[PDB]
Amino acid sequence: DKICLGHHAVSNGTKVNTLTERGVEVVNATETVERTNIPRICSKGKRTVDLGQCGLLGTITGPPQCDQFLEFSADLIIERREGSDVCFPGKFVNEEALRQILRESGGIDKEAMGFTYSGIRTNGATSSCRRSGSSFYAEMKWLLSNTDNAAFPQMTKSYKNTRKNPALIVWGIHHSGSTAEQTKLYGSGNKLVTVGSSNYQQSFVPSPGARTQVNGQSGRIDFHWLMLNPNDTVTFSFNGAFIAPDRASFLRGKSMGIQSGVQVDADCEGDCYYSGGTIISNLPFQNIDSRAVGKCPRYVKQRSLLLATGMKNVPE
Amino acid sequence: DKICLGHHAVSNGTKVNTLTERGVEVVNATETVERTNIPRICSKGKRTVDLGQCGLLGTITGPPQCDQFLEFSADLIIERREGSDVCFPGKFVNEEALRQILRESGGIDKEAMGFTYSGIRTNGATSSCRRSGSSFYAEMKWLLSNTDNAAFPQMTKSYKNTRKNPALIVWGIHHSGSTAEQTKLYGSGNKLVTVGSSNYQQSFVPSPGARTQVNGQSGRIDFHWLMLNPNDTVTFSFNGAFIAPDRASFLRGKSMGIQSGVQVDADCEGDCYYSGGTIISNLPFQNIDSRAVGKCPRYVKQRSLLLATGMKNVPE
Amino acid sequence: DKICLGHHAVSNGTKVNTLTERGVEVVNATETVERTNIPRICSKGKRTVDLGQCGLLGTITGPPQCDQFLEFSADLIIERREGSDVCFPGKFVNEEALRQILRESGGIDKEAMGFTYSGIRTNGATSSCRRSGSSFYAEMKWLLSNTDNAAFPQMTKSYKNTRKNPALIVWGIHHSGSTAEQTKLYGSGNKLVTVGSSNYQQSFVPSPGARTQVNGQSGRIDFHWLMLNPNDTVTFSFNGAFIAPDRASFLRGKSMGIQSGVQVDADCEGDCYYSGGTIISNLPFQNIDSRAVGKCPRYVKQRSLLLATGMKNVPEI
Amino acid sequence: AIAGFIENGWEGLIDGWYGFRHQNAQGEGTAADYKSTQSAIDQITGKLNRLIEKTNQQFELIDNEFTEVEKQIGNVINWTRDSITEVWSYNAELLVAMENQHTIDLADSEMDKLYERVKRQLRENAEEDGTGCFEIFHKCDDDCMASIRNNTYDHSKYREEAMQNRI
Amino acid sequence: AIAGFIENGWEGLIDGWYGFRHQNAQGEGTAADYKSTQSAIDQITGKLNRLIEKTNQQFELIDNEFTEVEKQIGNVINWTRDSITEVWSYNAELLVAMENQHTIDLADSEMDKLYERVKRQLRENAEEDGTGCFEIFHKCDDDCMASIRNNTYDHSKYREEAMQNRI
Amino acid sequence: AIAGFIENGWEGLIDGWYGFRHQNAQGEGTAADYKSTQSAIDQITGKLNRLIEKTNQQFELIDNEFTEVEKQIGNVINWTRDSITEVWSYNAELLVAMENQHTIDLADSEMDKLYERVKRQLRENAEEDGTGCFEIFHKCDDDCMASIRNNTYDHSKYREEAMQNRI
Ligand SMILES: *[C@@H]1O[C@H](CO)[C@@H](O)[C@H](O[C@@H]2O[C@H](CO)[C@@H](O)[C@H](O)[C@H]2NC(C)=O)[C@H]1NC(C)=O
Ligand SMILES: *[C@@H]1O[C@H](CO)[C@@H](O[C@@H]2O[C@H](CO)[C@@H](O)[C@H](O)[C@H]2NC(C)=O)[C@H](O)[C@H]1NC(C)=O
Ligand SMILES: *[C@@H]1O[C@H](CO)[C@@H](O[C@@H]2O[C@H](CO)[C@@H](O)[C@H](O)[C@H]2NC(C)=O)[C@H](O)[C@H]1NC(C)=O
Ligand SMILES: *[C@@H]1O[C@H](CO)[C@@H](O)[C@H](O)[C@H]1NC(C)=O
Ligand SMILES: *[C@@H]1O[C@H](CO)[C@@H](O)[C@H](O)[C@H]1NC(C)=O
Ligand SMILES: *[C@@H]1O[C@H](CO)[C@@H](O)[C@H](O)[C@H]1NC(C)=O
Ligand SMILES: *[C@@H]1O[C@H](CO)[C@@H](O)[C@H](O)[C@H]1NC(C)=O
Ligand SMILES: *[C@@H]1O[C@H](CO)[C@@H](O)[C@H](O)[C@H]1NC(C)=O
Ligand SMILES: *[C@@H]1O[C@H](CO)[C@@H](O)[C@H](O)[C@H]1NC(C)=O
Ligand SMILES: *[C@@H]1O[C@H](CO)[C@@H](O)[C@H](O)[C@H]1NC(C)=O
Ligand SMILES: *[C@@H]1O[C@H](CO)[C@@H](O)[C@H](O)[C@H]1NC(C)=O
Repeated sequence: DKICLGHHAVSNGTKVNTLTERGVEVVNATETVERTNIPRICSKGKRTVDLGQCGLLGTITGPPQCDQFLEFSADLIIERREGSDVCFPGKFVNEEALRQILRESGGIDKEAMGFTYSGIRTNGATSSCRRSGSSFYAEMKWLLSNTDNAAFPQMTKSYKNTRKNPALIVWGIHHSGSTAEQTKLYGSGNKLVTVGSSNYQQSFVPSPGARTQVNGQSGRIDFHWLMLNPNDTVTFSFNGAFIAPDRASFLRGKSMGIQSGVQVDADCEGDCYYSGGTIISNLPFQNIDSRAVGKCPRYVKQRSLLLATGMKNVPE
Repeated sequence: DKICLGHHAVSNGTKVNTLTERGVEVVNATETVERTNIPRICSKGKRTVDLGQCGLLGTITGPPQCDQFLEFSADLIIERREGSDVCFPGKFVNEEALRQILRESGGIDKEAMGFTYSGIRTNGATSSCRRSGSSFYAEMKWLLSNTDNAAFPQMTKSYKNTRKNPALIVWGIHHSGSTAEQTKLYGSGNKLVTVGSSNYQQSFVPSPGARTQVNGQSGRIDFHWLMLNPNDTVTFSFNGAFIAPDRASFLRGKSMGIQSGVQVDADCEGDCYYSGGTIISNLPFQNIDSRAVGKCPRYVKQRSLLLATGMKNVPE
Repeated sequence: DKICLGHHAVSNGTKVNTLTERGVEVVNATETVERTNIPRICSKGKRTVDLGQCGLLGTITGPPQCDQFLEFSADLIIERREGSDVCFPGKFVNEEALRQILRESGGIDKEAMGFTYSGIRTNGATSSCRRSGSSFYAEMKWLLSNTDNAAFPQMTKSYKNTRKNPALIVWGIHHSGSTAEQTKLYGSGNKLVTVGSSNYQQSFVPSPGARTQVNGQSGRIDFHWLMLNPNDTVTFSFNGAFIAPDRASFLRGKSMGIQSGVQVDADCEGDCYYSGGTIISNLPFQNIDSRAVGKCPRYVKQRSLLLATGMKNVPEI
Repeated sequence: AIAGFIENGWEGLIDGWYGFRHQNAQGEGTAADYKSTQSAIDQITGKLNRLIEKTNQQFELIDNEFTEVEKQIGNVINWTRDSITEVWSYNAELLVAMENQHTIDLADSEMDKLYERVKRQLRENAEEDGTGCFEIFHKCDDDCMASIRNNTYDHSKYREEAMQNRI
Repeated sequence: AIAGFIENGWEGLIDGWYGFRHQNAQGEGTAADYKSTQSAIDQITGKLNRLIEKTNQQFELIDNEFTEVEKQIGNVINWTRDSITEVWSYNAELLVAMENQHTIDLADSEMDKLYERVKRQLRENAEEDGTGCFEIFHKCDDDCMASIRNNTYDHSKYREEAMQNRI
Repeated sequence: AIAGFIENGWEGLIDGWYGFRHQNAQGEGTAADYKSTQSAIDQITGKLNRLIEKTNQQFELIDNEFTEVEKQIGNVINWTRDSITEVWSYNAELLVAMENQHTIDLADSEMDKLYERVKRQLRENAEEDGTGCFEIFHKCDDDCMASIRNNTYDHSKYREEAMQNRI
């Protein structure tokens, strides 16, 4: 008698958008924008460093917060909000670029340079590090001359960078808290530091600080960043205040390290990280955070975009 | 008999682009690229400051031409081509960053620095800046060494930011334009400036020499600026050339600053401006100017794009 | 009788990617992503300067490698890896901005600076820059003290730009290889160079010390530059260790630059170039070089995207 | 005398876009179909509401026109701005061409929906003539033409005379 | 009582997406069309497999949350990031809206091609009812319902009876 | 057994994209159409010409490959360039996928437009088989086959013969 062709329906479906109208009801649709995050870092199968009170930029310099993490290899490097890059107060002159390469550096390897002269006192008494007593960073010397009324000798120390890898050279300049400190801690007179290379050619001069008492001590450290190409030579020609590195830093490889505020979960794996957690979904878009690292869904502003998987729902 | 089905038509339609043919004629289409604008800036509903003959940084520095804007409060900030940031020749360092901050500041809430000086003169009147007689900048204190031919004493001043918003502190360095003038003004000897805060560290050195003549003067005063986080302190250690701030500037809220060469008009109430006029339209695209500010159409290269609103035109 | 309709089909065919399904067979498809290149520069129709050993920035200062390029005029500028910007060791400060300025400049039109000197040696030379045995940058003056181990008097010089175009003015600061070098030349004492104009103000100080040998002398010159607006003036004030300009550099017009390692080909005309060749194609995309410059296809990461030109190739029994 | 949508368009419909034209005892009657027109207009209006929508992301000045900015950052800004302009010029050209194609295909689909609906109402009497019209084998008066214009038409009762005329 | 895809769907068709409903004197029932549902679900699944393709591009952090970047570079970065976000938000909304339009139109295309397949299999021994129903003008039970679902039904079954039944 | 269109296609058609194949007792054979072929190829070439999209925006060289740029701006350039590249790779894959879907749907709809034109042009003088042929009840050779291949065919002169059959 009668036959009929028709299609399935549901009593109540979901609503998707189309090119000509909004709120089109379909039987089934899925989400294309991820909204659910994992509160913890999914680092399973990858080597990680969970760096706490120490910041990432300090892995070269060696603040007491991460003395044990001076030399390591890693696949994922994690910096924390509480992390600090100083013992004695200071800042890097090109802080963001150096951090950017460290997050891409894969870790750190080191090779000693030297500064094997006399008249110099390695410890450099600072009261902001209490691992055993007054000291400066594990990897740097304060060339303070022969205590009081001691002129600083002229030094011309170079490093040849004999390995095939480019060398990361980090050194610094000490801005004392006052003119009296320049006079008695590094001796009287003017202070000049000249740093040469095939491509650097830059001089620095310290000045009396008279700055606020950040972490008790006034003054600042300028951490200066230099890159060497294979077989190049870095030259440190100076007679002024100088923070002498003991070891040059070299890269390891890939990292894509992520700054994060949450605990590390070693039992889950994924590649998208953000400061508030991770994304382990395979949806094309997210509205969780735009500041994603790795093979991550693309950031959009819409809270949710539903992609239809069924056909138009016309209920009976 | 016969029933015929069909559609309307027009005698003269317009042409639109399609995926298979560039020139398909349609019965009706609208424009999606706006070229119409209003010759005047629109301020209805927004507080507008018109900095006629005044640069935006003159609301911080305070040259005579900006005397009415030292504590301006506005939602829309209009800079003029004919205006100037200074009255006595000079340039700001990172002036682009400072304008970017000020154009979004919501206006400037000035608060006294509270600096008290002794052993100097706080006048510094110059013939290039006049208010019915020789004057200097309203917000800057040019500190000279007593009368003439005397050493300038070193002074170390500081200011603490006690408000919830970050404080903007601006100061300058005076390059006398002659070694003889610098030694008459601030006395003989080496000059050194150190300025800093918990997240800021800079030093400056006056540089006498010879320079060209602008507004009859040979010297140049350059200006520098610092942001203080809440509860942070700034120090100013100088051996001369203070160009000291008299008041700290706080940001009132949020604004959108613009550049314009045309008159302001209350009536239109537009949401986006460009130099030379206002763009008031609902279209998704514009071909007026690429340097647009506000929530307004995205710039495209096409002079016009026509979006069909009716069906295709079959002229018979 | 039976009248059958149908469509052209092929025994082989190709495959294309669609929005819904991958690998859909079609009778014919073309490529929209260019993978072919020409390993040479198609410079036909444009004035081209092939800066073999000459770095682009040396075309302002004039090292021996740039002897023939001191007043070059060209529409297309080709840079090469084997060239150098300097002859005496050194570098430009903000060198990338200056290279970007020069690449579109259209060439260089030099005008005499008009600086008259007295009491000094204006004929300084170095063993690293050998035009005829011992020389220095042709277009800049190495200003020494009257004698070795003697004072260099302070001088102020200025230039007024009387042309309608802004002038590009370059000067060097010489950082000596030792305190003796800065004492043997120019004389003892602190040195200072100040440069300014109505909208520009900088101050430079040389810093003697010690450096590794690069291309001979263990010294360095930092090359600084300014743009001078029309009807403005520039004042140079120096006490020594200042390399003065001899001529002001005006820009000629419009050009584009190339960084490449390949032969210049004057018999072919292309639309854009990259380090490995010229890209001549009417396809909207390319997968060969993401940094090609000029008017040419946009780079995509897809090795090949096949755009159907025929219909779906349903096979016949 | 009067052709349908396949052969050509028809000048004369001022109220609406889609409609019906017929030859009968009264002669060359013309009327518009306001329901298919409102459907097409509603879908086009929604399409424009999505396209004619402004963003809420505010942008400020990055560079200056009264004074120049640092040349390297200025050139990076100009390159990024030009690449964004190229992206939006591509997106605008593709959006306008694609949506114009969808608008034209939309109008043709709505014309087809009307045509097919009439065919399904007429059943064995539809007799498509290849010009976008339906030949009615029964003698149809104004009331049945009006019944065709809206959605309430009986294919029965007419079938007997229509098939006697058709066969 | 019985109505097809033209006006309504089937709330009771859970096993399969496309199917046939049989109303006769010889019982009543519903059976799915395996090939049509299998094609539609595999075709949509392929669409999803395209949507979930990963970028395969690792992005490093450029900005810095814990310590701010310079205001000039930070403002250039925020301008670039916001322009990129607007481009991807535009592309995401256009892609989802366009693909939802294609999914709905594609499902309707499958419905129409299956409907036309049935019409061309029945030819002159059946007529459309305008609702999704086909009126069968010969007596038949589930054996031919299965033959239609199996794409095996032939129209050469006492055609003259159906013609007399509809002439 | 010449019924290519619905299922098999014609691998033997040389001169055009669309055509006619004849089963007539005088001798079977194949011929191509040129008007629907020319229309489809003109639209596809129009697509390729639109898709050239040659830019008139000159881009200069910012990143120096001989001497590296400062690392912070270098990474800004790499991030911006990679985001732009991802945008263009997405746009290229989506554009090609859309154009391939529209090219296939266009070509298949062009074959359907020709098929529908033939069915309506033949009025009730032919019956669909459902595999890709029209069963013609009236036998004819050169005038009717040429007229059907063309856009001008008079269905009246064969209407009586076709209506005498089947009944
Ligand atoms: C990222 O930025 C660095 C410099 O800051 C740049 O070297 C990278 O690309 C370089 O591209 C060159 C030509 O395309 C190539 O020869 C060079 O090897 C390559 N750099 C490296 C380390 O391999 C920039 N990345 C990209 C993707 O361009
Ligand atoms: C970036 O592009 C803008 C144009 O959008 C350039 O501004 C132009 O600069 C020239 C310089 O002679 C002026 O004559 C034009 O009037 C300017 N136009 C506008 C709209 O401002 C700007 O110079 C470019 N920046 C760099 C570094 O090249
Ligand atoms: C660029 O935008 C980011 C946010 O998109 C700004 O950083 C945020 O600033 C607000 C207000 O100070 C804070 O509450 C957020 O926690 C910040 N987030 C991050 C990730 O930093 C940033 O300051 C903007 N840059 C500039 C120069 O204004
Ligand atoms: C449909 O209605 C039921 C009624 O209880 C409810 O539980 C269910 O969540 C609803 N689903 C949707 C998608 O609205
Ligand atoms: C919707 O699709 C998902 C698979 O993505 C499936 O698990 C679910 O059962 C479907 N729901 C309906 C109502 O079809
Ligand atoms: C097109 O539609 C708009 C709608 O406002 C109308 O103003 C305009 O006159 C119309 N143009 C034509 C040619 O129909
Ligand atoms: C600043 O410090 C004072 C200390 O008394 C505290 O009361 C105030 O809340 C602080 N303000 C901010 C913004 O942290
Ligand atoms: C396929 O299309 C291209 C278009 O460039 C054409 O050159 C080529 O000959 C075509 N091939 C076939 C087999 O049609
Ligand atoms: C359709 O038009 C006729 C013409 O008068 C009218 O009588 C009938 O009620 C209309 N149908 C509907 C559903 O309004
Ligand atoms: C149709 O196919 C089903 C299996 O899918 C089978 O059970 C049924 O017997 C078949 N009927 C006919 C008439 O072929
Ligand atoms: C009809 O087609 C034939 C080819 O079979 C052609 O020769 C003839 O000119 C055509 N006639 C018309 C009127 O198109």
